[PDB]
Parts: sequence; structure tokens; C-alpha cells
Amino acid sequence: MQASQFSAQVLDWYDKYGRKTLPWQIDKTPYKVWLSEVMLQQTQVATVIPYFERFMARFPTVTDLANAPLDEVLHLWTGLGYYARARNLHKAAQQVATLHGGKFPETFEEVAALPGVGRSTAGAILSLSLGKHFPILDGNVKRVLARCYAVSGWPGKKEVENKLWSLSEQVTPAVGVERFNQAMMDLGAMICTRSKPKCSLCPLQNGCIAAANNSWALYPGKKP
Ligand code: SF4
Repeated sequence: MQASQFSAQVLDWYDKYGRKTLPWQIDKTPYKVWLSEVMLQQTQVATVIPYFERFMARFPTVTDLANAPLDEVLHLWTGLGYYARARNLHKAAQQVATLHGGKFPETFEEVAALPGVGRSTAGAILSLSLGKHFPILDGNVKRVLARCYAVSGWPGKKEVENKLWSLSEQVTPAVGVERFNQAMMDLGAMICTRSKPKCSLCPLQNGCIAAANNSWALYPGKKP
């Protein structure tokens, strides 16, 4: 499907059905988007929301998080699993307090230099909170693009992951990037699911190659 048609259909879909009232979209900031991206990495949204709210009440700024004892951070994380995320979260807050005056960095290289933050998390923080023109590629997004454009192969191989980053760059627009990147997370979470995707509710169904051939189970490829 042509890229300009892809982005316009995703944006029109988000206008009419999209998630717009999550706590981190009210009065968005880079701090709020970073905290939400780290909690969502290995946890589903319904579980994350109460934890996000308790972390913003206790730590209203990144300096408050940096100055707190690591044990108080681990105690509030209890129940989220995957505690390396919490240890990296605290070190990253200390780096922002120490190197950047307590203000969350706004350039890609400085954001991705934080522990716990990779290439997709960095572009999510800067596109969603400030409107910068960066694409994302988490597991939800990988599945939508690999099925729409029939990208087989395991994304654990570099050549395959690079093909997926190039497709995400191509379909991600500059006008409406904040809406588009949230919409691709929503589609991958709620519509183009791992098992039996809901293609009749998908705004890409008229041009998706997997839907034309009922071949969604081939994309992305699995570990060989
Ligand atoms: S039409 Fe179906 S397989 Fe294609 S992107 Fe949408 S939900 Fe996924």
C-alpha cells in the first residue's frame, strides 16, 4: 500500500476511535511519557495505570525521583515484575538531575544514552511529548507493519529489523506524528493481535497483504 494512504487511514481511524484519555496524555511531558513507556514495556495497560498514578503523586518531577532512596522506588514497583526496569529508571533520573539540571533531555542522542532507554523508547518519548519526527518500533508496531507489507523472517536478525525500521520511517508522517504513533500502538494492542486479528475492524484491511491472503500467521517470522 502507498505510504501516504497508510498514514491518512490510520489518522482518520484514530480521530473516531482512538485512546485519548490515558493519564500520560493529560498535560503530557517528556517525564510522563518516559515513565509510561518503561512501565508498559512488559506490563499491560490495565495493571500499569494505578502504578503510574502513585509514582506521579510521590515523585512529581524527575529530581524528586533521583533524590529518593532506591529502596523506596523498588517498594513502589512491587507487583510490576522485571525489576531491572526499576533499577535503570532510578539511575536514569540521577543522570538527568546530574548532567541536565533536572530537565528531561530533548535531543535524541541524549535521551537514548539513558540506561533502560533504547532506540524505539527514545523516539516514542520525543515524538509523543514534543512532536519530533521520529518513528517507533515496539512489538505491537512490528506486527502491524510486517503483516501489512508481508515482511517474513525473524526480527532478531539485523537485516530484518532494519527493513522494519525503514518501513516505519516511510509510513510515519510529520503532520500528526503524535496521533499516528499512539494509533499504531493501539492497533497492535487491540486489533492486529497475535492470535486471530480482527481485520474487519482494521483501517488497513483494504491494502494489507496478509489480509488479502489470510496469511497473518506468517508475519513477523518466528525464531528459527
Ligand atoms: S488487516 Fe488484519 S493483519 Fe492487516 S494490519 Fe489490520 S489487523 Fe493486522
